[PDB]
Amino acid sequence: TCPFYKKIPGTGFTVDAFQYGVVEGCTAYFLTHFHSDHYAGLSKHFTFPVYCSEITGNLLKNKLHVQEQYIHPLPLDTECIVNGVKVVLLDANHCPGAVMILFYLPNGTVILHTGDFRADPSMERSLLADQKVHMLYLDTTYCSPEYTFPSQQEVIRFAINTAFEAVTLNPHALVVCGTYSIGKEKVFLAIADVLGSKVGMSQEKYKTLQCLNIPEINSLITTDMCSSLVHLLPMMQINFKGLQSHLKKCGGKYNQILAFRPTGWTHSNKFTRIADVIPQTKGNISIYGIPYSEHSSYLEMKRFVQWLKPQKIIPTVNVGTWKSRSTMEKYFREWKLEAGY
Ligand code: NI
Repeated sequence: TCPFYKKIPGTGFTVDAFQYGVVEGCTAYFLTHFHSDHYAGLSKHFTFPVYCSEITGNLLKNKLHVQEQYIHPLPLDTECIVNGVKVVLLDANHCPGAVMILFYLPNGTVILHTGDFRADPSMERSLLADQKVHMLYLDTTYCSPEYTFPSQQEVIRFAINTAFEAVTLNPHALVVCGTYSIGKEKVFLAIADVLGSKVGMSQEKYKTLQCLNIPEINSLITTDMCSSLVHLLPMMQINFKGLQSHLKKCGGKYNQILAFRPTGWTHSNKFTRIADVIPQTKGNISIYGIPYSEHSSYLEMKRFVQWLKPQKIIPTVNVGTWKSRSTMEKYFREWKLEAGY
């Protein structure tokens, strides 16, 4: 059964609610982004209207085979009427195709559902500037002050400089980047650009990237692993055994691997600056964990909420324990007392 924080009151709508069967009263199912915890339950046998971005709809059609007649793509930054209710989709600064949804309820209430997002000051000049929001359904993944990490631009600067140094010292080094979902594509694309290479990958991952509307993608990626010196592998293979095994397959073209594991936050963030990050090394294999986040830090979340000044907040992440829920409620009240709303 569908939980309350996935339902939009006063409408026939749900958000990210495909794992509960037929939801009673639902006339339109919104999907914020193509991550498995959110799309859980969708397939070629789904027969209700799905509303989403163009990129999410390309993924639904090619990867899950949902039939075309049930996919309803909406442009971003554009007022649209769905089943008699005005909605807007906004860029969530998460993975490709990810959106926030503004719902203008028939009674005058305005609701923002962030989906998954990485808050940014540029959102203060979107269509959000123009009116009040009564209720905020918020991605609270990192809602605690210990969750610190650098900007995505600092993280990519570190990765590019690390890779370029290593391969210039040793032209026979291979670079490998882990992946298990869409998102974080700048990590492997930036590294391949500095090295003058295409990115090599499986047919399955090439297919997924071809759905993303990235400019000039045919110039950037390939399934011909032999022509490429940046390879993508599943995240599970990014360890000493998996990387050893991969280097065997390359026919003595290479004699060293440098590998990246983009994670979210890890508690090595509570001590170390990005500049000071070191790898784990065994023999001719070195593995860097790099804190590339597609979710808000605590400080970015707090800035966004204090600017928006919602009347009520409904968390959408960390909702399963009493301790988590209590901690998040404390911070929401601090923020409100500090800013005066
Ligand atoms: Ni996500």
